[PDB]
Amino acid sequence: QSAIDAAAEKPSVRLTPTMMLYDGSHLLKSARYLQQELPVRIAHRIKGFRCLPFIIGCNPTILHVHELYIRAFQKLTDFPPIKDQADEAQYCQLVRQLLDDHKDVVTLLAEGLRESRKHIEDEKLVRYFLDKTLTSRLGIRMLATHHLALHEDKPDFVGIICTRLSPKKIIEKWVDFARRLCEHKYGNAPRVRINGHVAARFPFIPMPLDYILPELLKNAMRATMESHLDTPYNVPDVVITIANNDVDLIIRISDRGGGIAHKDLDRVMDYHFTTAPMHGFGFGLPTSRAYAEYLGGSLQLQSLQGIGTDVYLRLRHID
Amino acid sequence: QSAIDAAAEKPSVRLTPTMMLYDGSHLLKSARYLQQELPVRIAHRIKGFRCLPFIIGCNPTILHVHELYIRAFQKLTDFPPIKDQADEAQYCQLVRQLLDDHKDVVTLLAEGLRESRKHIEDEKLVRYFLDKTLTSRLGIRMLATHHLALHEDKPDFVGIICTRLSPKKIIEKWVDFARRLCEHKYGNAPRVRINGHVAARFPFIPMPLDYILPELLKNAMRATMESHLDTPYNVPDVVITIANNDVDLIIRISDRGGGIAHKDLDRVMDYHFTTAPMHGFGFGLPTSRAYAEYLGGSLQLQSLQGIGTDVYLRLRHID
Ligand SMILES: Nc1ncnc2c1ncn2[C@@H]1O[C@H](COP(=O)(O)OP(=O)(O)O)[C@@H](O)[C@H]1O
Ligand SMILES: Nc1ncnc2c1ncn2[C@@H]1O[C@H](COP(=O)(O)OP(=O)(O)O)[C@@H](O)[C@H]1O
Ligand SMILES: O=C(O)c1sc2cc(F)sc2c1Cl
Ligand SMILES: O=C(O)c1sc2cc(F)sc2c1Cl
Ligand SMILES: [K+]
Ligand SMILES: [K+]
Ligand SMILES: [Mg+2]
Ligand SMILES: [Mg+2]
Repeated sequence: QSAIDAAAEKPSVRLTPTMMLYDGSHLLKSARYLQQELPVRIAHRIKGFRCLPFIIGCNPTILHVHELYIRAFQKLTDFPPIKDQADEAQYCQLVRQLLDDHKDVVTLLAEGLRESRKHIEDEKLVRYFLDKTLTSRLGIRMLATHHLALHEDKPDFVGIICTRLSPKKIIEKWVDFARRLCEHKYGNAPRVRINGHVAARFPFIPMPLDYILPELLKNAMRATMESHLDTPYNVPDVVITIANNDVDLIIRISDRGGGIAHKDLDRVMDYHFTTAPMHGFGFGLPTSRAYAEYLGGSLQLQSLQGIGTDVYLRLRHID
Repeated sequence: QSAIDAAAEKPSVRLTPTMMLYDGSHLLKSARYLQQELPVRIAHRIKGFRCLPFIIGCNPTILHVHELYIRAFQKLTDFPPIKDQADEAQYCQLVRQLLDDHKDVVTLLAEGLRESRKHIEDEKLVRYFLDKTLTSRLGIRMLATHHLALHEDKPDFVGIICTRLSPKKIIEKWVDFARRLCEHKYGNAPRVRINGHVAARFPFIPMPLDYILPELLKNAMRATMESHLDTPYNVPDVVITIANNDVDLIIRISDRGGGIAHKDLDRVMDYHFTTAPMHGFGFGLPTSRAYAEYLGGSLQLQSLQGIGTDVYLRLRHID
């Protein structure tokens, strides 16, 4: 479509998490902003699918995701200008439907690429496509969820921004989730100890942490159980340190799971790479790093082969 | 001198720590090897001084070190071929004298460069000169000390190679040294806990660890005391983890000393850089990294601003 070609050239206007902390006229300004911003971001994704190597773009699962993005651009651009609160309520129902229609895009992309990637000349190309597609999708989802959340009245929240986020509380929520998955598979899970700036509270968007934290915790718990198959009733603790400063929030997850082997170290950050249904599909580590870098931070690993691994998640503060 | 020009072109023949684990005829073969190898390594250092920027090479302290290296090449090349045990005993006395004559070369280089570096166009140049000079000097010293040590009969030692090196024991020797320096300055020192592969024993050359370990321990202890000036009677422990695998030995030193600030992070590995007589002269960190890389390993830092720093020393095993 020619409409897609016009918007794929338009530059995306990035919204700062600080800018987001800005009658009902504010919901209209937000919906109108979204209606200008979303089609441009969708069009840049469509350009990405059009630029995929022919043999990969031809995959029926990859074609399905490409078609979904075209459909999202069509539905968003065909929506009439939002003049009043009634149009704004209709818009919310469309954004909510598109949020659900695209809930499994990461799963579908992994399936489509799984076999087709093995037929290409550039290994770096698929990593670039996934880093760009998944981080842009995360940005689209945060914008969409923020607008819908501006209608709710949660205490300590302005849309998706938590004004008093406690890292200890959000880590504990995901430790409980990971211990349950771990206990279901092994009958036992490593005890998690949290130290450092346990009392820290500050404005923050939980959404990225809601993806990254269960991933890293599942990895630390699985490694601990797999390295202690001979004593599953006596496994070492996972230790989490919170460090909070004016520049960034640092979360260190240290495990005693044997470390990442020297042979595997240069492949752990590749998509699809896994040494394994509790783990995933080899997307946890590369996706979490792309998300952290997209949000002005980083994801770094330090392997102590024979002992364990320290993972450092760094996320920039809201200004 | 023209003799220096001829040997500065000759390639150095690197001796593997494994090759070193090879009547009195073996001392002669070693002294004869040294007599061919040392002048070439000394000549490459002289070439380095000749290539220093004119304003830096002119410094009287830098000129003194340049002259010392010329003198070492002259004395080693003028020494007559070693035919017997008597010539070999005379050679040992010269190597021992040169080891003492050059004991302070790192101190003299730091002094000479301290002011003169501030008059140059290439910042990277001084780092390259120091990394190359200090690591080559370390290689010269290990060769010289190994030959002299082949005359001694220490149990568990073939020259300078320890056949059953315990990382826990060598770390404890340097923890005692650092706690004494720390207790003398503050009246108290952080307690050091050692965990991981505490029972590990393997062939290893202690000499590089004898430089790196007191440096990193002095840094961890100083940072802990400087960050707890309000409670000097209650400071947090320094935690050392030993990880031993077939490829390398990893030693992690974790402190609760507040971390390395974001402003200072990109300068801590520069020579002369210090935030400070117990510390040194800003050479500890860059020298330790150059030494670790020279020996097929690495020195990496992870800063948790507001909490502490984790330092990872990795050293390749003897094959
Ligand atoms: N804490 C850890 N300890 C040991 N191995 C780990 C750890 N974290 C990650 N790994 C390794 O990295 C591989 C890839 O990780 P990831 O991308 O998250 O996908 P998956 O969870 O599906 O295996 C894992 O299969 C595992 O071998
Ligand atoms: N463990 C640590 N914690 C905090 N700061 C550290 C640590 N290790 C090194 N540093 C910082 O790095 C700087 C440079 O270190 P170094 O090169 O070893 O020289 P020096 O010991 O003379 O200060 C120190 O002055 C200090 O600010
Ligand atoms: O890929 C996604 O996850 C999503 S969620 C969403 C909501 C919209 F309004 S468009 C859109 C897209 Cl394209
Ligand atoms: O710079 C040094 O530390 C040394 S020690 C030593 C022993 C020798 F035989 S030459 C020589 C040099 Cl050049
Ligand atoms: K992976
Ligand atoms: K320094
Ligand atoms: Mg995972
Ligand atoms: Mg030091």
